[PDB]
Amino acid sequence: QINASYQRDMAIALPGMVADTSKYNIDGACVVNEGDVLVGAAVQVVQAQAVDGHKLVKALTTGTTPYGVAIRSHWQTVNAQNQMIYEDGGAINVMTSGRVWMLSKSTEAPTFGSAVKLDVDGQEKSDGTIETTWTYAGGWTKYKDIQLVEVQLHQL
Amino acid sequence: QINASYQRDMAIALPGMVADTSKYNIDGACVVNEGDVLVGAAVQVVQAQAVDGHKLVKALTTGTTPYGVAIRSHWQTVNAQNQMIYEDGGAINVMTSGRVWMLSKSTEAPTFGSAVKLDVDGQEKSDGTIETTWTYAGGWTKYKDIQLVEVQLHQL
Amino acid sequence: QINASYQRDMAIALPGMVADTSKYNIDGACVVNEGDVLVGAAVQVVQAQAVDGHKLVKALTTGTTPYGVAIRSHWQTVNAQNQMIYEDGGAINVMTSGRVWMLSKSTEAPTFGSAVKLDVDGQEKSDGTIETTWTYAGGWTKYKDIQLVEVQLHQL
Repeated sequence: QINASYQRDMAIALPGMVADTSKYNIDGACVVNEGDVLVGAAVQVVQAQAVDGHKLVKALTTGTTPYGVAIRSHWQTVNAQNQMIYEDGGAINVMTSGRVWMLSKSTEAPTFGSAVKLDVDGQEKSDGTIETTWTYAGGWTKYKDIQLVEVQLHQL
Repeated sequence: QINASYQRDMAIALPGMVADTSKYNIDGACVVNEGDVLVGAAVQVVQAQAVDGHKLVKALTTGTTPYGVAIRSHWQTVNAQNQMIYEDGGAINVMTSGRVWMLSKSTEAPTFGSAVKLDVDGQEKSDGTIETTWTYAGGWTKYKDIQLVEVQLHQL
Repeated sequence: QINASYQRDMAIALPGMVADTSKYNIDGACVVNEGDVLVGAAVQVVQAQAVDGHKLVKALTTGTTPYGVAIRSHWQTVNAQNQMIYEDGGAINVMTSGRVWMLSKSTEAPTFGSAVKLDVDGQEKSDGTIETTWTYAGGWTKYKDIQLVEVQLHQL
């Protein structure tokens, strides 16, 4: 007989994953209102409390300005529709600057250094209606028919 | 008789106090020249030495872009005018990036993410004649008839 | 006879040397492509790999946008034409933010806070063609005949 060995590769990333350990910033004094936010999508700020100091954020909508991207944690999320989400009325981890893996709806690889446009629901699309100050970072992969892209986030 | 219990709340912040421990930067190689600086007020850079490296700073005036905000210290400052000031001819801490409490002369709470306008004397004002690239953070409180506001400082 | 004693002063900086310990950031997952890079000169990114993650960099030319500045490293560099360089097909340290000493071609001191103009070969020079978003940090010295200048670099 002939003995055999096989080789397999792991995936590269998952939605909401922190790409690199390069000069990042996460805001933890945030609270969620009006529904749920998927891990890996932009969020908007509706109010910053004057004295309490907590920032009220929710899912990105039309005619607004994004503030940050939710990140992945094994303790703060809940499991719904076979995916990790931040439920209403709970603390959220929002990255304001760094490098992150974001969900994508496009079909063509982006160009390094170009501006990123979002859709009305917070997922990256090549031709969007929301203009941001974030940038592409060149990462482009796919995990079990889920499109992921790499985004560099600057502080607003 | 009926027993009684009393409760009091501490004040939130003091002028020149650092707000959050999130990605700040302090320049300590500066020196005050020809004047005094109140903690929690903007400063201007007059001349940057080519070889020595020390930077001459003073109080902000009309027709000049600010550099940073002086912060508190129990060892570097001196006590004068019922306040905590930086005397002339001494090393001074200037915070260049981060979140800082600043003295203000306004009466209406600012909107999160808007531009910051300074006055001639170096204090925040709703209607200022000096343009600035800093932003608001939402903090808005008062400590015994002193108005304070939370400012996000970006590196020059 | 009577005795004597002397005094000498060391130079301030060297090309491609980190100016100080401010908030900086380096990139070490870059590879030099088709040529060599001088230590202390700007570089440009030609391509970023989609799945592998490396970044191909080269010397700056006309009609391109700068990305960073190479820095000194006694281990990863090679000696050529009596200088320190990064040879082709190897790793390279690229400083993407912070204060750095870099080579210059100008003849007079620069103005603090002014924008940086670069030449087609990647060295700082007044009235140059390429426009960047970096600033001058107030440093002007010569080392045994080479002209150096201190630059503040922000992330793209």
